Amino acid sequence: GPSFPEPKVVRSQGGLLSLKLSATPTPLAIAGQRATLLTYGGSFPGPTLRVRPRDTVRLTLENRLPEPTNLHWHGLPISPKVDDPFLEIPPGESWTYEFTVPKELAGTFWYHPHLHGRVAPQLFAGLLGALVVESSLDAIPELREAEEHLLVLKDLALQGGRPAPHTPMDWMNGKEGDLVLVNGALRPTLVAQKATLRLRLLNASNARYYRLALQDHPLYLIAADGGFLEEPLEVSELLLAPGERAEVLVRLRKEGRFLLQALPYDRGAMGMMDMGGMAHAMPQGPSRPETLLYLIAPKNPKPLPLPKALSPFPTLPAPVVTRRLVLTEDMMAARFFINGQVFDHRRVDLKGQAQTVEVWEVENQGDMDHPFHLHVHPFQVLSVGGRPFPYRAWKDVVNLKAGEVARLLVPLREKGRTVFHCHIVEHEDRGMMGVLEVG
Ligand SMILES: [Cu+2]
Ligand SMILES: [Cu+2]
Ligand SMILES: [Cu+2]
Repeated sequence: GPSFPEPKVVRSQGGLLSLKLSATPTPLAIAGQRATLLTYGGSFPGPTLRVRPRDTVRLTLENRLPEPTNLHWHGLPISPKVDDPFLEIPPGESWTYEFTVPKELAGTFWYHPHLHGRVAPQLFAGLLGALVVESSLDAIPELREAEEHLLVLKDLALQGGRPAPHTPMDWMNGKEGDLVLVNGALRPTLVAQKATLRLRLLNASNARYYRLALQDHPLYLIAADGGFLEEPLEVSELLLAPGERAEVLVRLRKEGRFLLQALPYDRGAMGMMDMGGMAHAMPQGPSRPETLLYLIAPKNPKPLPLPKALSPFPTLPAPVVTRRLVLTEDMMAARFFINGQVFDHRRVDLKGQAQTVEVWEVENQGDMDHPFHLHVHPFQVLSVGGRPFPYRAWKDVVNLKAGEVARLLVPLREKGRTVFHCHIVEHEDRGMMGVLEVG
C-alpha cells in the first residue's frame, strides 16, 4: 500500500453519513506483531469520518465488547442529548447517534468511549477514530495544493498479544506505552510528493504527551482543537496534550530525510523509591525522546506561500459570570478532585445560561500536568500561567502545568447536562470530573 499508512476514510454522500460501526475485539497485525485490540470498524485507529457543515451524521454503534460502552463526539458543539456522557450501551446492544454538523465549524475532531470508570482501559485497547469537518477554506490555493495527511498519535503496550493491563501506578499517572505509534504504525516513512504538507494532528493517547519538533524546520499552526486560527503562527515546536488536536503546514526547505520527534517532556509522572527505609514518591522526570516518523522531502522543494489569512475569530459578547475550578491530587490514593470533590453523576456542579458567555478560571494546584476538557461548549483560551495566548481559535482541551491558571472564555451553546474533566482519562475514571447544566 502507500508508504504512509492512514486510517481508511468514510465520506458523507449527498449530505448524509450513515454508517454502522461495531466495537469488537479484533485480531490484527500491529507494529510487526499479532495482537488482539478493541477496535471500531475492525481497524486501529478506527475509520476517519469526513463530513461537511450541515451534513447529517447517522452512526449506529453496536457493542460487541464484554462491558458497556458509549461514544463521546470529542470537540463537536452538538447537543448533550446526542453526545451523552451518561448513556450506557450494554454488551450486545446498539445505539444510533444522529446529529447535524454545525454550520460554523471546521477542523479535526475524534470519537472514543466515555463510560465513567471504564474509559482508560477501553481507549488504551484501541477504541478511537478521527472525524474531519471539511471547510470552504480548504479550497483556497495555499491549502488545496498542499499534501494532506492525518497523524493519529497513540502509544501502546502489549503483553501476551493483548493490551497490557493497568497497574495501580498507571491509575495514578495515566498509562503510557513503549510502542509510540503513528496511525497504528511503528515509525512510518512519509515520502512527500509536494513541498508543502498540511498535517492534521491528533493526540489520542491516554496520557502520553507529544512535544513535537521536525528536524531543521518550524511548524506553521493553522488550526487548534476546534477550528482555524485567524492567520498562520510560526512555532519551533508544538506540545500536544492528551485529547488535543492541531493542524500545521510544513514547508520543506531542502531535499533529505527529516525526523519528526516527540522531544523530552516532563509532565510530572511519578515513581516509587526506597533508599534506606523511606519508601516515597519520586519524579519520573522527562520522557525519553521518540522518533515518530521519517519525512523524506521531494527533489528541489519549492513550498507554496502561506495563506495570509484563515478564519476571523468571532467577536464574543461580554461575559456574565466568572467561575473558578481548582484541580488537586491525592497521588498515593490515585484520587483526583475538582474544587475538592470527586465526580458524582447525580450532582450538578455548575448551572449556566445558554447563549451567555462565562469566564472559567481553571487552576492546577497539583504537581502533574492536567489537560482540562469541556464537552459541548468550545472555548477561547485567553491566557495560561499568566501568559496571554498568542492566537485566537476554538479549543476544547487546555493543558495546565503545576501551579498554572488558565483563563477561558466559554460561550454556552446547547442546553442540557454535560461534563468537564481531565483528559488524562485515568484521572477522569478516578474522579476528576464534574457536571455542568445549561438552561
Ligand atoms: Cu476526548
Ligand atoms: Cu469527556
Ligand atoms: Cu489529570
